[PDB]
Amino acid sequence: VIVYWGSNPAHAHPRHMSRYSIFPRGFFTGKGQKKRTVIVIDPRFTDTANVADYHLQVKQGHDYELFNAFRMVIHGHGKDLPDEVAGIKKETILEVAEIMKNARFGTTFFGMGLTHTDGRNHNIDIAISLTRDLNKISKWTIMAMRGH
Amino acid sequence: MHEYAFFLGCIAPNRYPGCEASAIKTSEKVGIKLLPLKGASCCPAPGAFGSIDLNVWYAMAARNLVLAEEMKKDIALICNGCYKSIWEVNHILKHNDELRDNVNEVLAEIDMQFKGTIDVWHLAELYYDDKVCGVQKIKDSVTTPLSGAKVAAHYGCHLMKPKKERHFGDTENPMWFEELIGALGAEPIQYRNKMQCCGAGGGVRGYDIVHALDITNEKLINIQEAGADAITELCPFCQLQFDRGQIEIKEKFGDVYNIPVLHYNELLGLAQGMSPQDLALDLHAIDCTPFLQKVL
Amino acid sequence: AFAVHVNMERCTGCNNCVVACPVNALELNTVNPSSTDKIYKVINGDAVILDVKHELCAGCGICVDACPYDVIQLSGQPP
Amino acid sequence: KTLNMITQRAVEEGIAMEIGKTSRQYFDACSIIEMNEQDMKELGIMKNTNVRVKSESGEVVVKAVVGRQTCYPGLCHIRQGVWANQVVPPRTQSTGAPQYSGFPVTVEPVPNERLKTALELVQGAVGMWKG
Amino acid sequence: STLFPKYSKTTDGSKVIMEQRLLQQVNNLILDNDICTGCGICSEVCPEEAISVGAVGGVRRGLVDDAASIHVDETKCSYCGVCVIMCPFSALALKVDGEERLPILEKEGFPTYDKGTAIDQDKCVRCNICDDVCPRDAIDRDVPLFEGEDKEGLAKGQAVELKIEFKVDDEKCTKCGICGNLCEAINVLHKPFSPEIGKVEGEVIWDEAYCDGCNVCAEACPSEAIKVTRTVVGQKKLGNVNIIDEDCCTCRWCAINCPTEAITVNKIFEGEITFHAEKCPGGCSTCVDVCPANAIYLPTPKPAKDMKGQIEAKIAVNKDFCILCGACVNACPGEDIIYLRRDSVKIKGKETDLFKKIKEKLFTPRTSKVKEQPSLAGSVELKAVS
Ligand SMILES: Nc1nc2c(c(=O)[nH]1)N[C@H]1C(S)=C(S)[C@@H](COP(=O)(O)OP(=O)(O)OC[C@H]3O[C@@H](n4cnc5c(=O)[nH]c(N)nc54)[C@H](O)[C@@H]3O)O[C@H]1N2
Ligand code: SF4
Ligand code: SF4
Ligand code: SF4
Ligand code: SF4
Ligand code: SF4
Ligand code: SF4
Ligand code: SF4
Ligand code: SF4
Ligand code: SF4
Ligand code: SF4
Repeated sequence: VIVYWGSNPAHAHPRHMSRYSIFPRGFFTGKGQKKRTVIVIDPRFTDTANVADYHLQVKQGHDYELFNAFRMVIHGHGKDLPDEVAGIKKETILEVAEIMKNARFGTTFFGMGLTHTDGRNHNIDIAISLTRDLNKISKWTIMAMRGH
Repeated sequence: MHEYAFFLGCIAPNRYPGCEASAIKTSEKVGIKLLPLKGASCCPAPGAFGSIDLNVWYAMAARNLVLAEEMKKDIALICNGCYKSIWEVNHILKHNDELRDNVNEVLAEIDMQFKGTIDVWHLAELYYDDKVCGVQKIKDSVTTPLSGAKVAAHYGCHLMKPKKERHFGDTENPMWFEELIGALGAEPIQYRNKMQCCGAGGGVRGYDIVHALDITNEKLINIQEAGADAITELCPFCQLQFDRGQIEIKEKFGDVYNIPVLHYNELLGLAQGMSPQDLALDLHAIDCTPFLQKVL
Repeated sequence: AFAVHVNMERCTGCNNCVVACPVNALELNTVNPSSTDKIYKVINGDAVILDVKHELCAGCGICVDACPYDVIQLSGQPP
Repeated sequence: KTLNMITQRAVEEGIAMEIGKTSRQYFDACSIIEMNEQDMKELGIMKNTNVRVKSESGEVVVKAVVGRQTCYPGLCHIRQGVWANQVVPPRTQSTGAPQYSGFPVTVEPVPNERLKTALELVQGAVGMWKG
Repeated sequence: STLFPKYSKTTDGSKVIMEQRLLQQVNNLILDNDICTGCGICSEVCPEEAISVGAVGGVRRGLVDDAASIHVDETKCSYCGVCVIMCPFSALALKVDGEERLPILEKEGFPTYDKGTAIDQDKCVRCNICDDVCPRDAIDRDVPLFEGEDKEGLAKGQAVELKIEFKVDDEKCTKCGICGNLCEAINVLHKPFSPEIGKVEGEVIWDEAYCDGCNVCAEACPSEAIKVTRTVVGQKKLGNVNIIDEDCCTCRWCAINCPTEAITVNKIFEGEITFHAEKCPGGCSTCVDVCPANAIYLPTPKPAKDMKGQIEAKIAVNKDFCILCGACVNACPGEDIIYLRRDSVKIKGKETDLFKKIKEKLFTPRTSKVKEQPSLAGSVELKAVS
């Protein structure tokens, strides 16, 4: 599973997808893209979202509430979510969360969507908390989309 | 990036400068480089000047040709009348020896010789050719769809006729210019007698304005009946006729159409994202604002 | 044996049309590779189709579905 | 009207800067608003026309276009660069990262006004505009 | 020249309509591009060699617009209609004047496929599995829709034939609305209140068409007035389930998965298909995307602590569901991952020399190919296996 939270590899890092994340056929991923689930979260419908298989079009600035929703789902009593969170609908939240739980080895990438909005570092550290929580039942690894 | 000398006759630079500006910008966006012609003048306008004196028509067109000959480049044009003058005098003087001789001993008084080494192209012809930018390349360059607009094409007469003297094929119902408008995303419509003259050629525009305007009004009636929202054209003469003549028709007759008239280069600029201010659409007699509301 | 056309004007060199083509993936990713010819290679930042004579494509649509900013048009009709 | 706004990247923008920060390519690539079609209609902005983007920490005249990357109703976007940073507010929230994405702004359709080049913008903000 | 043999080929929406005009007689070979599956059983069979196969994967995925799965040279086609009879999923139709009309069948000059569908309505139970698993939209469960997903077809309690009796104590009917303030069967009518009596008095009316053995309203009665009972009369089978026969493709999915073995389908083709998994270049699930009968799968990667040194296969097939169509072979961009060979077509109608030729054409083994010849660019050419 690959999550591009608040990032846009197609225009920021062009050959990121074709070199490291999605399209290369690895060793344990010989089937290539076709067994990778790509989730892209950002308010725009970016080119990364075009290539993706999911898209969680979130209100700009509400990523903290989104992360908190995900983490309540993961911690188990996700029924206490409101009807919708950050513009994202609870059933879609549960869908993506189930995929994340069942991931054999996940990876989250983040960028300006998290480091340049309200709660600059608290967005990132709630993301890191989410990763540390997911490593309870799966293997998940945050990773920052460094620029230069 | 192919390079051509840009002839730029009288009406585009001095009445519709947005046409030439969009020509340069859009041609550069596709793989074409339009170089200024150094001291070019009026192509001796084929009607108003050929009707007076064919020998001075030949001499002035040959001078315009030898400017680009010294530049060592191929002429590119955006006017059907300028195409007639430049291309046809080039073709005639490439084959008629006594006319070469006469023009050369006229030009020798200004230290200048014609040898016939270059070729003349219309910009729409280049946009249509496949070696140079093709229809697919135009479609690629288009960034604003211009969808949901009915657009009527006026071919003009001096580009395609007579077919025994040109190489563009059928003159009865050509569709090549309709493909360039379809590339932009606008749907080209067909109207009655689409190959009719606009009426401005041959100096009739000046000699008998009512006669010329009646010929134009026949076209405008057919185009409105079809349901066009603009008229694309490949000639600044025809654009001037369809633009001024709508106002003169509104005053001399009682007919109102308010149909914007745009050069194909202006539509190509609109498709590629140029601004209406950067195209100087405020310099047309007929307001383009309804068409802009539709396509924007 | 179809024909693919790449709009050079909006190609970014992303190389996800090269990596995703299943005819390109034949050489290094197959047991006993059959054919080692390649449709695309990104030369000077844009995807160039070496398959000039339209002999290797199979109209799969993996490359059209891969390019992030649609720029590859697949022609299913004889060239 | 309040019209929340973000500032982000584009390949044409990266291409442009590596051609050169003072180049026509950079001008064309960065002087751009990419807003929603519904918002453009509601405000009254003609496609491909200059517009006045005026936040609490500045102002800039920028071309107004529509972007493929579909901004939902109520969002704006400038490709990052000279023009965007003419209007970005400097608030950092004690983190050193200015509010580069998510600041309110008002948009006023103002055609017939030119765009300011990169050199003119910066050298005139500082007071060095010789030309 | 002469004009009136007007040959036209128009793409009217999703139907590619291929036509031959005369003054009063027309000929319309109509291909429904939403049902074509990219098999070539229309190109192998064409007596006049006009139908060619196009970008199967792209068209079947939606990424191609200016073409269909197949191209028919309507100048060469003879409008025999052999393609319409021999297409397993009926995505080709012949209309002579304005009506679907097959002269060769009208004269009995050609056998037809024996899909042999049937659903013994004395065994089917209105289950929903056969409609759910059927890859092609071709199983019709004619069944009133009960409370599941809709308003009751008859009622939850009339989906079964039961026997129930309800009785009350007029002696203890306080006539509070609780009995019908719960069930939709109980409707209490309070006839108008008049000081004559100075009391409340009405009636409790119970309808069979809505009850159940729920018995909640017995104790929802404040005063104990109510009683009830139940049991089934045999069998219910409300409606019928049967197979559309011009759409079914002999997959055996619904027969293999029917709960009561009430479906009788026989595959039209017989043979064997093999997948050399070690030659699939990974991320090319075109075969999976274009298989009509969804026989193909990507074998799911095992978890860790379960791989046991065997890594995974890249592609495989289910011979139980493969119908030997050929879309997989026509779509694969690989070299020889797939091997297809049909051995026997099952028909009704006697035979013909033409049909023996068509059998010989359909029964030659085939496999994919890379780098076919350029002179035929725009179509598919497979490998002839010895
Ligand atoms: N061509 C080009 N490439 C570059 C750069 C360049 O300037 N030009 N810059 C380089 C450098 S310096 C950088 S740091 C990297 C970084 O580049 P990235 O980290 O990948 O981020 P961006 O490209 O700016 O796009 C960020 C995405 O997050 C979305 N977003 C905005 N607000 C929010 C929000 O509140 N929530 C969520 N979930 N998403 C939001 C934005 O819409 C955008 O889609 O790129 C590098 N690559
Ligand atoms: S259609 Fe398939 S085989 Fe052809 S170039 Fe694209 S990915 Fe390669
Ligand atoms: S995937 Fe698209 S953008 Fe990337 S190199 Fe290929 S054609 Fe160009
Ligand atoms: S389903 Fe197969 S046989 Fe029928 S028309 Fe389509 S390609 Fe031909
Ligand atoms: S109708 Fe007969 S000749 Fe025409 S395409 Fe079908 S099989 Fe071929
Ligand atoms: S699967 Fe069998 S039992 Fe169930 S509805 Fe279909 S035919 Fe009837
Ligand atoms: S709830 Fe009981 S007491 Fe009331 S009307 Fe019904 S049966 Fe009579
Ligand atoms: S037994 Fe149940 S279903 Fe029947 S009338 Fe009473 S409450 Fe209603
Ligand atoms: S027999 Fe197979 S193909 Fe036919 S309807 Fe039943 S499940 Fe579908
Ligand atoms: S698995 Fe069988 S049904 Fe599916 S495409 Fe291959 S031959 Fe056709
Ligand atoms: S069998 Fe063909 S379609 Fe399937 S993965 Fe291999 S090459 Fe791709």
